[PDB]
Amino acid sequence: MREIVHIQAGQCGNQIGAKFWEVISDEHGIDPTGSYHGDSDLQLERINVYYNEATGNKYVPRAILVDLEPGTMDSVRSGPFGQIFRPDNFVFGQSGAGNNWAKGHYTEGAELVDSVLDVVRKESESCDCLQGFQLTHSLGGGTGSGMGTLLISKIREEYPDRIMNTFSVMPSPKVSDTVVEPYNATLSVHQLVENTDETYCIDNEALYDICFRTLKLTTPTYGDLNHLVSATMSGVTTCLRFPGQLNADLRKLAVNMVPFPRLHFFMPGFAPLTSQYRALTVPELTQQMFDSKNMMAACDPRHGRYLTVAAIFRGRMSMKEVDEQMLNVQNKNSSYFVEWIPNNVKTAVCDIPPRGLKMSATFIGNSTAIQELFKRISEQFTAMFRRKAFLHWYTGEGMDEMEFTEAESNMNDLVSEYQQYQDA
Amino acid sequence: MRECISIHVGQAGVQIGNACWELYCLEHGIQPDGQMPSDKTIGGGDDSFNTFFSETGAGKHVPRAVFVDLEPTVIDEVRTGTYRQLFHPEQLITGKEDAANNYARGHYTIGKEIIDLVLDRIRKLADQCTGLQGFLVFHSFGGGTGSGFTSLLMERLSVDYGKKSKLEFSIYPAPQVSTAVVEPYNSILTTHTTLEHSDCAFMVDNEAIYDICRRNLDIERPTYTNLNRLISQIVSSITASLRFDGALNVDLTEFQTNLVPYPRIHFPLATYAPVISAEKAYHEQLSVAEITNACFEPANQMVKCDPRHGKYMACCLLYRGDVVPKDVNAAIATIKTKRSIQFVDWCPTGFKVGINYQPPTVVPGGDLAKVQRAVCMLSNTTAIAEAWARLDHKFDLMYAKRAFVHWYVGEGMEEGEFSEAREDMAALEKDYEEVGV
Amino acid sequence: MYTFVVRDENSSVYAEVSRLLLATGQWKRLRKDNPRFNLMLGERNRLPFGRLGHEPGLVQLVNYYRGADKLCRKASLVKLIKTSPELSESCTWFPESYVIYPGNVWIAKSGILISSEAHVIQKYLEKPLLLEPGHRKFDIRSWVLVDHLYNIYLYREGVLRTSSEPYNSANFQDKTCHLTNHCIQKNYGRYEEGNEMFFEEFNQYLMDALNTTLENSILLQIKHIIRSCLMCIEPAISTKHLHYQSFQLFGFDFMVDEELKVWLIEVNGAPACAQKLYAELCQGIVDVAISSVFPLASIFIKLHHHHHH
Amino acid sequence: MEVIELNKCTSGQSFEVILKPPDPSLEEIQKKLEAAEERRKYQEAELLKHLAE
Ligand SMILES: Nc1nc2c(ncn2[C@@H]2O[C@H](COP(=O)(O)OP(=O)(O)OP(=O)(O)O)[C@@H](O)[C@H]2O)c(=O)[nH]1
Ligand SMILES: Nc1ncnc2c1ncn2[C@@H]1O[C@H](COP(=O)(O)OP(=O)(O)CP(=O)(O)O)[C@@H](O)[C@H]1O
Ligand SMILES: Nc1nc2c(ncn2[C@@H]2O[C@H](COP(=O)(O)OP(=O)(O)O)[C@@H](O)[C@H]2O)c(=O)[nH]1
Ligand SMILES: COc1cc([C@H]2C(C#N)=C(N)Oc3c2ccc(N)c3N)cc(Br)c1OC
Ligand SMILES: [Ca+2]
Ligand SMILES: [Mg+2]
Ligand SMILES: [Mg+2]
Repeated sequence: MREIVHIQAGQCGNQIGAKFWEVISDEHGIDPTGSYHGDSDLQLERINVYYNEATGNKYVPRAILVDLEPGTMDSVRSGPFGQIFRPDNFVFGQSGAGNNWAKGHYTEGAELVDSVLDVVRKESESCDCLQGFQLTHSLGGGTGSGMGTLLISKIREEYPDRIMNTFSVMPSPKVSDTVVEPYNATLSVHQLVENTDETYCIDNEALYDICFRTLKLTTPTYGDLNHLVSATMSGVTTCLRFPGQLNADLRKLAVNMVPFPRLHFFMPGFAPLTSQYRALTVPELTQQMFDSKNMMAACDPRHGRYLTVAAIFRGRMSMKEVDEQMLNVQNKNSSYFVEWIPNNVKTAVCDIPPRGLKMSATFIGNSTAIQELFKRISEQFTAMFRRKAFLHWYTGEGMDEMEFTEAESNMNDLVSEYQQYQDA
Repeated sequence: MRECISIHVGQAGVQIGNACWELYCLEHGIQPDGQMPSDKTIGGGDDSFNTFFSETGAGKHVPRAVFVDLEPTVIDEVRTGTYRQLFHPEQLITGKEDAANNYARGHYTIGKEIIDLVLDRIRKLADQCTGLQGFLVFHSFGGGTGSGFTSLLMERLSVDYGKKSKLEFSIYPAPQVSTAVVEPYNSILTTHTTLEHSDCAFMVDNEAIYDICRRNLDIERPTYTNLNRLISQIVSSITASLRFDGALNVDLTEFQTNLVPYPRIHFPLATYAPVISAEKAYHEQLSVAEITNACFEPANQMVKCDPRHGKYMACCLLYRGDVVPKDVNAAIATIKTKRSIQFVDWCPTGFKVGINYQPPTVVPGGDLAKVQRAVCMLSNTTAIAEAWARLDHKFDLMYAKRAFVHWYVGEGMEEGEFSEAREDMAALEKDYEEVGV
Repeated sequence: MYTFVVRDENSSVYAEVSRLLLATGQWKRLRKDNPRFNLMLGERNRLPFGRLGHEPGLVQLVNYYRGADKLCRKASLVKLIKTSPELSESCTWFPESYVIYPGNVWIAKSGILISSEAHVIQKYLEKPLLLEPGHRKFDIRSWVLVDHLYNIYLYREGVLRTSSEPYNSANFQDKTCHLTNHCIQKNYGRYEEGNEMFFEEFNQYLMDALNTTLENSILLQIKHIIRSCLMCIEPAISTKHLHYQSFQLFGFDFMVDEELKVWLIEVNGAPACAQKLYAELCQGIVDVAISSVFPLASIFIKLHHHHHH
Repeated sequence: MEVIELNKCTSGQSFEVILKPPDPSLEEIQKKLEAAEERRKYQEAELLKHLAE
């Protein structure tokens, strides 16, 4: 259980996907040409998880780069770390998906999916022990959403026994490309409830609010939102990437976090929220990573209960002080955990801090309060679908209304299922 | 003499294995390369220590050990570590994919595809034995491999060695040093499936050991290394009688006779004293009276429970160091008056005593100070049922909601195996209460 | 903020201890099955002591001593007094009691048979002490609080549970003059309110009719019997060096005979506090047994006597 | 309190002190290991059938 295959699909997928490779490459001491120049040996002990070793002692991300249009992928090559990616692993169409799920999933996307799978297969073949896949994408457009979910379906057919992990950016009217975002996101969630083991809900509403309210940025850009996303992605992959004493993998993440197969949508958290000089104290990190204002999914965790929780502290600190602070919230806020999963909070500590910060915490919560995110997309869906508004973009690609009713129903079902366990 | 085979399953099994074999080698004067200078019979022997070590012509002393882990990272540290020359690679068995803290995946899925191979390496060891006694099996309750693969081996050992004794050293799960949320599930399942296959089981609560390391060794945050060096001392006390000259607990059969009259109720409580910090500048050495008394303090038990609220079926006192019987009896007299040591009506209120004049060996640069005398008590007390109740209650809070069950069913295991395993454990709790009140 | 749970409904005393605890602003009550408490206020039967003291980062207290049942059942009290060297078979302050399983007047109990003909048979006190005017029987009830360090605290307020009918020699079957409970007696309240005389008035009656005080005539013997009983079982039930901690409120029941000798009748493991007194006692429980272990932001006489021999 | 069965040697001594007197077959295992692989293969069939739809 060692190699992870990373897929990044569409504009958002390839943008947050690009940042992640810039951030971890710098943590593992890999340079914009793929040459090691670090100091610590810790930086190479589990490098194999995210990198292939090539000729000349080069490190090549196990990264596949997908888009139906050539634009954003020429931007990745242009961009600061663009030379590190295996060139045979860029796969792109010409016509784009135009924010149309049906085009991603069923027409334009169908034509391209087979040639992405071939690159996936190629990466899977020269893997000593594949743990599975992590995909970066938005649910709000056509390619990341529609073609990303088509790929997930096809990877599961060919690899039923490997783990499927997503970083899934939810759309917000506060960062809106188009009115059809709730449509593309509802169709995409149905796919994600059936065919992923773990999904990190990166809510664009949350990223915006954190940038406006709790960071005093009046006009947040995708650059600002993505800074928070790449910090979270660095955080939640720390234990996959570095030794040790946890030695985590994607299956053990799944077994420990998901008590019911459908309830695998994680509320990620980060502390301290940046865009410092004073390092935070362990109690500050602890209070902040459990605070609403620090979650990357716009949900009130006081409206729900935590089923499971994983926390990763980075820097130099007493594990004793981490333990004490992690038991202090559990023993003084027991109402907001379920009594019927004993010892449901797990803490881990890594000595290597992220770039800039001296100590940081990353939160991963399977909270029933995630329902508020799905209900919000449901309501934006119903407000259009009840007048069949903007459907013709989807019927014109061969979709029926039926398939919209089905995706509406499966998302209201997911919301009830979260409700069930909030009152139990 | 009669040979014993030690099987270490999972990370806990294997790391505890390493500590035990480190200590045995120091106790017997065997070096990391496996040469035993004090041993005058070269290429063989029917000495007591030969029950645990085989011998080669070139004069190497080789543990009668099998190490099994479904993943390689932990047994790889044995292969590349201080005691690499000691073991034969055929004894160190690793898969690739671990059980991901899943009983079902350790038993049914990844189990079925490695059992036949382990049994074969076990059989090669049995074939170098003149008169095999049976097996010492080290494992966690909590790991998918420790739980699931262990219970599969114990079924196949029962079939392939019906005559032979099977003893367990089991690590009972503790939230303070815990891997997975599903340890309760894995713990019940492996108990149910191992119950009828095990003759005597020595449970160590990781909570009890962790606290003994906090309280008595002044370690803020104890590590598996600290825990394992202490556990290996208790394990050595218990197995001393198999590896040295004496007349108490001399073969595996006698462990059952002396400690388990009622065969399902076969979990003896280990109590150990004294545990003294090596950092500790000034230490007044404890007497026989003081260390015997320490055996009835719950804070020194391998499992936290109250022996005052339950009945004894057996009590063995295993002394190491400067101890003579008159001091032992004087101590037992004093303590009878001052304490609540109720036995069952159909058992003699009696202590079986073993003394070995060699004090405990400590690992150099270890945490445990050298002492003039130490003792390990083995009481079969119904009070240990407290550990079953605690574990069973945790199982019930999660199973009531079928939480994580789908992870086990997804490997071919049925829901019913859970209720079945839990009913067996409900029966064991009742067995303990009839006998205990 | 500390945390507690309730698992005893009928408990009037821990109803009030719960109420006082909430109304403090530093104590949240949780649901009955929530494992992360500081204090448990536990059920009368089958209390799961095995589960206590295993929760990391939590010091756990419970309001019962495990094995204190042996002092509280009639069947085991008798057996405890007959088989303990510290309370001998020839113990001066326990009425001769016997166990056979399903002046020579006796009484049987666990429907109460008093005859010479006909559970535990007990020597019945043919000549007890009678309050004038009345020629009528009573029983004294003292509330004792054993904390986590096994300090023994007597509450300075007890109470008499009086009859209201002339006690009778030849008439045994009749149950309102012989037996001086509270439930069987509800001439109800003719002489004193609710059949409940208190320590001030009983100290006065004694001074006027018997010239002695309550301290001298009765309370010295009470303090000896409470001390004898709880120091007997201290080795069995003490939670010193244990992974959880116990306290418990006990109610001791006593009789006074004509020559002013104090006998022990029963020890009550889940006792009911008298209506007027609840306020003071329940605040005491909290001050001494609970705030001692869980500090925030004397109504008790402490029992100890080390005579050197 | 009577000290019985005392045995001495040069490494130590042992004695008893008394205060007061008073498995299924290979067939059945390979059977149920296979019944669970048949439940495991069915579940994976049902999954492929559903992905074909
Ligand atoms: N005392 C002690 N307990 C250990 C040790 N290693 C693991 N444990 C405990 O064992 C349980 C976890 O099981 P492991 O032995 O790590 O798992 P495994 O058998 O390797 O199984 P998988 O990795 O799940 O395939 C937890 O209760 C841990 O606290 C160790 O070296 N010493
Ligand atoms: N040996 C004896 N001599 C005289 N009176 C006795 C007696 N034994 C019992 N009694 C009387 O009967 C009553 C006994 O009540 P008992 O203690 O048997 O049960 P109970 O349920 O009332 C316990 P509690 O009163 O503490 O709630 C007392 O009021 C007492 O006067
Ligand atoms: N956080 C974040 N969101 C993005 C980014 N780019 C686009 N989005 C969002 O993603 C959705 C549009 O999807 P996009 O990835 O551009 O569509 P596709 O390229 O056709 O898959 C909308 O909800 C946008 O607000 C980005 O770089 N970061
Ligand atoms: C603390 O960070 C992570 C935890 C886990 C996952 C896991 C692994 N590997 C272990 N063994 O147990 C848990 C785990 C998660 C939650 C809980 N409650 C538990 N017990 C996986 C990863 Br990846 C972690 O880092 C992100
Ligand atoms: Ca030899
Ligand atoms: Mg766009
Ligand atoms: Mg393991």
